[PDB]
Amino acid sequence: EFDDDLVDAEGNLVENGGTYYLLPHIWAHGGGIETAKTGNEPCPLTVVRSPNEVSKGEPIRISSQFLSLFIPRGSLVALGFANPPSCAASPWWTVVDSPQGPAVKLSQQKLPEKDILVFKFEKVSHSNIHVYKLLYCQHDEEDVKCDQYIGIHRDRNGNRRLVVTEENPLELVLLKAKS
Repeated sequence: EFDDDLVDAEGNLVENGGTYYLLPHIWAHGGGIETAKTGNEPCPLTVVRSPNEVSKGEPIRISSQFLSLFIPRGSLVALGFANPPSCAASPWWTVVDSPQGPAVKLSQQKLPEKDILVFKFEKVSHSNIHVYKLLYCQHDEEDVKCDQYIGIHRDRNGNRRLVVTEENPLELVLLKAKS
């Protein structure tokens, strides 16, 4: 096939295992990704988008299921904070079901790879800069199916929570962070 690797905001291939800021395509739609303490959580375990348009949010490690230097765009990826809240057991995002639908969270325990290698970036056509939607990939049986998008749900407190969405998937540009 043709790998068609993920490309960062500056036109360079995304490095596998590298750290990037996950910024909105549209400048006015907020900043980078952060965490917040919501519901009955004991500590910041909810993944959210910063409301500060100038904030790059946290550096996020993007890792594929492969050893490769770059990331073919049809690859499943795990996403983790380079510097997670102290209470999370690992940096990796996971998706948790809920009365309102699947939500993106951190965990207080280490999870198996099949619970964190659950994302995929999907190229957005009609764009000059490389813009991606973020898919969530649920189990199909003995495999995985990437048929749901991640979007934003603003809660009664203003947190812009990352959750599985039906409409208005979010759109990101990946900006390499200083290491």
